[PDB]
Amino acid sequence: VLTQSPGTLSLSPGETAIISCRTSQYGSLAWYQQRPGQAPRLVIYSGSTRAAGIPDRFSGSRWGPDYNLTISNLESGDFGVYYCQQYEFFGQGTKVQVDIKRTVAAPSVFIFPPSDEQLKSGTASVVCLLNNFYPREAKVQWKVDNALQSGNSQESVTEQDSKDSTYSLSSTLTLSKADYEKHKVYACEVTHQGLSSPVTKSFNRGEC
Amino acid sequence: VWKDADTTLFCASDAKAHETEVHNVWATHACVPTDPNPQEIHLENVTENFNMWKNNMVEQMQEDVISLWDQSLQPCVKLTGGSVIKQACPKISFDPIPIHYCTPAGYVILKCNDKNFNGTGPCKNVSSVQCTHGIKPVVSTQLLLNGSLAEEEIIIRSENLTNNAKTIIVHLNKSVEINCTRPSNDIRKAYCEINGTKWNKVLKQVTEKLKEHFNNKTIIFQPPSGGDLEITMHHFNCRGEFFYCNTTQLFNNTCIGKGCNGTITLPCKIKQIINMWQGTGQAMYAPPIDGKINCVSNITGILLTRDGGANNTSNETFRPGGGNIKDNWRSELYKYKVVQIE
Amino acid sequence: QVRLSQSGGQMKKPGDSMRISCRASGYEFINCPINWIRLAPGKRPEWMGWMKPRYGAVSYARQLQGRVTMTRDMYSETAFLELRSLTSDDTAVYFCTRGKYCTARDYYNWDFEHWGQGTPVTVSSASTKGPSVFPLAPSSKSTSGGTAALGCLVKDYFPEPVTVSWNSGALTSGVHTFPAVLQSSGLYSLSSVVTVPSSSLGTQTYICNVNHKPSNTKVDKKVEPKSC
Ligand SMILES: *[C@@H]1O[C@H](CO)[C@@H](O)[C@H](O)[C@H]1NC(C)=O
Ligand SMILES: *[C@@H]1O[C@H](CO)[C@@H](O)[C@H](O)[C@H]1NC(C)=O
Ligand SMILES: *[C@@H]1O[C@H](CO)[C@@H](O)[C@H](O)[C@H]1NC(C)=O
Ligand SMILES: *[C@@H]1O[C@H](CO)[C@@H](O)[C@H](O)[C@H]1NC(C)=O
Ligand SMILES: *[C@@H]1O[C@H](CO)[C@@H](O)[C@H](O)[C@H]1NC(C)=O
Ligand SMILES: *[C@@H]1O[C@H](CO)[C@@H](O)[C@H](O)[C@H]1NC(C)=O
Ligand SMILES: *[C@@H]1O[C@H](CO)[C@@H](O)[C@H](O)[C@H]1NC(C)=O
Ligand SMILES: *[C@@H]1O[C@H](CO)[C@@H](O)[C@H](O)[C@H]1NC(C)=O
Ligand SMILES: *[C@@H]1O[C@H](CO)[C@@H](O)[C@H](O)[C@H]1NC(C)=O
Ligand SMILES: *[C@@H]1O[C@H](CO)[C@@H](O)[C@H](O)[C@H]1NC(C)=O
Repeated sequence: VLTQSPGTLSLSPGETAIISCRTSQYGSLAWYQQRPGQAPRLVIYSGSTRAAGIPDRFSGSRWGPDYNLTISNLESGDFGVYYCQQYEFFGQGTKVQVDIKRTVAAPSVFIFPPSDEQLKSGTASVVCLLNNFYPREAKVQWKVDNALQSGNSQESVTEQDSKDSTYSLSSTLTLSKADYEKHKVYACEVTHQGLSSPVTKSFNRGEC
Repeated sequence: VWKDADTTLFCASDAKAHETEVHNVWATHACVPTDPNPQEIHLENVTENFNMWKNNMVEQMQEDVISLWDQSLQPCVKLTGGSVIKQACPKISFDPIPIHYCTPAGYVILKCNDKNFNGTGPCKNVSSVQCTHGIKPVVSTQLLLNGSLAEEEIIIRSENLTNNAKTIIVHLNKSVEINCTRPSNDIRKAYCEINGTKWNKVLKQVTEKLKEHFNNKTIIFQPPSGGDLEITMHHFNCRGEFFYCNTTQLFNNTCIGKGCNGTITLPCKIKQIINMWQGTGQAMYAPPIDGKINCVSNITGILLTRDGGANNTSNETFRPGGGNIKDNWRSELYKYKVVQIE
Repeated sequence: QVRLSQSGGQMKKPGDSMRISCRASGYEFINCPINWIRLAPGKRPEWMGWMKPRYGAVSYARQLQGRVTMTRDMYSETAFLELRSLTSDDTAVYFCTRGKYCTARDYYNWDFEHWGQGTPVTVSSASTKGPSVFPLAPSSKSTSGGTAALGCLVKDYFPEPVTVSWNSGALTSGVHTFPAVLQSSGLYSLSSVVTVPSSSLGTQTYICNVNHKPSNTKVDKKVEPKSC
């Protein structure tokens, strides 16, 4: 009933965070801020009323069912997770994390078939590596015999590298041994600002 | 020309000087005699907004009933604030009488006359009066007793149905008697009788009204989730004795879906250690009087709470509520508001 | 000044019950409800229920009906929470809250200005399970002027954490060890990778060292190109 977006914002100090919440029901909407290792704090209530202690850099707006929290001139204390709320309902949350600017860098893409050692176990894991890219935003889609896959992959992302300011991501596709041997072509498709078109790395099961 | 304002109301009643009954004695010193010829002026082409949940008449009635109980139903022991107060607690004559609330000079009461008025919003037929109708200060939980009935259909009342923290008042258009009794010769054991045929039909109508407010979802009743006995059970005072009646049978979802027809008998018990609704603490009273203790009341309303939570089910669950006695006064004062003439 | 102080964190096993308290001060305790909200990293904050001190009236979230009990002590102005039949899904930080607007005559429950400092509760089995370590092999043809990726997949261990080094810590450049993920099975897995010159694949040996202290497991795995 409360749809908060986006999931993650990667921003530099001085920039502005724009966080939106779609509702479908009737009631006053609130926004909370949770700093790392701290209790959540009331930022906004009743759509746009700033709580006590909240600077005017925070502002709430509403267009139809869409509520927006905008945080201008980001400071250190502003980073953390934000939640919208209506009665007992809360949004999924938006993580606003510190990003250090650098030039755009395309990811190097690598795909890994399941090990023979693992295929003895009865399960198969296919790994896709997105190495050293910027900015953080990247889409990974799995295809098996050119069919879009959903619900059988998990991703993990590294913290921004302290030296070259890049990110890395790994996506793991997990299938049963039986379901794996049913198909031939395994592919991960990567879209990123640093690529003029989406890049696909793939292998044909069996052949080396 | 007038505006919404608040003031110090005075009270009127038909209390008798020869009565030793508690409410009568209080009203004798606190109220004036009623007007034999009350005046009501029907206002034409006048639409006014009302809000029963923000009516300060309610706050003054609350002060009066507290003062009445404090000056009368004195406990043998008053356990509050860590300290212990021991007073004299003689048996009394207890029977609530109707009480009228009226405005002083410069102020007038506006009365909503829309038959389907739900408590908030605009009202088409508005009249002008100096006093309210006679309201009995009946203190109870879960069930509203001896009150006024809704004119046309059953009316659902809430400050905001979408808010599970807000109490729901169900206003009945047909009263259903409840007959509670403590027979002579365990002296603290009692019971209430209810005609299961009338109740289950009324209850069925309540669920159909609730369907209208909740998108035709399945309406389910459940016993309270927890709390003190005063609210997990039907709590009320009869003849000076505090009754605690179990209402699990009054909310039988099976009987509103055969065999349920007949007479419902609720298990009751008269307690001596009670939690005071004045928000004070615990009070200890004397053992119940001998003889047949009995009082017959009209169930005219129901206090409900609605279940919440991050769910997606197609049923709404309601449970008998109460505990905030100010809500009892809201259920009768809902159609009145005080305005000031210039 | 309104304050809410909660009891200390605790560790539980599946099946257990947990009990936490929240002591309130700085206002008239009976005037407004107390709520319980639990935050779990990655999940939406969840409202568990409210409790009105007056008569101890309660309202529990539907999905927690039967497992949860909220009570209060009037004298010490303390609210209590009990949650039974704990499972992994109950691992969270638990907060008590109270609305911003609260007078003797009226309140609005939901604008949570006041939060307790939070009570972390972890619910996990005492059992442990060591990782399965599978190689992530480079490629087939060695390009003499390019870089190759390799690593090892560290799968199905419990509980956290595992650590990975390469060649006993001699190899650090270009190493990425990813944050673990929690699989449907209730078990964790992660990957550790490293990019290396493709010309070293026939010369240099690459071993990933996996450490998992809870199961007392240390495993070394040699990652080499598949022969064909
Ligand atoms: C119902 O609640 C909303 C906010 O939740 C409030 O704006 C509105 O005025 C309320 N309605 C009434 C009739 O009080
Ligand atoms: C409201 O108006 C109608 C039409 O004049 C009248 O008959 C009715 O009695 C009024 N309601 C009350 C409660 O007096
Ligand atoms: C009462 O009527 C008003 C005015 O139409 C409406 O806004 C409100 O939702 C109604 N309340 C209930 C409980 O039906
Ligand atoms: C109880 O209800 C009957 C009608 O059902 C009514 O005549 C009687 O006056 C009511 N008793 C009260 C209000 O005390
Ligand atoms: C009471 O209202 C219900 C609708 O909720 C209606 O079906 C019933 O006929 C009414 N009772 C009367 C008019 O006596
Ligand atoms: C109430 O019940 C008692 C027995 O439980 C009975 O003697 C009495 O007549 C009843 N009163 C009425 C008015 O039905
Ligand atoms: C219950 O009330 C109905 C009328 O609604 C009446 O006909 C019936 O006799 C009553 N039942 C008993 C057991 O007295
Ligand atoms: C009410 O009575 C029912 C009858 O079975 C019982 O199960 C329930 O525990 C009682 N409720 C309370 C609060 O005692
Ligand atoms: C509802 O009625 C049925 C049939 O008379 C009965 O068996 C059941 O115990 C009742 N439910 C209650 C009393 O909650
Ligand atoms: C309701 O009124 C009747 C008489 O009208 C009285 O006998 C009964 O005790 C009253 N009920 C309560 C709970 O005060």
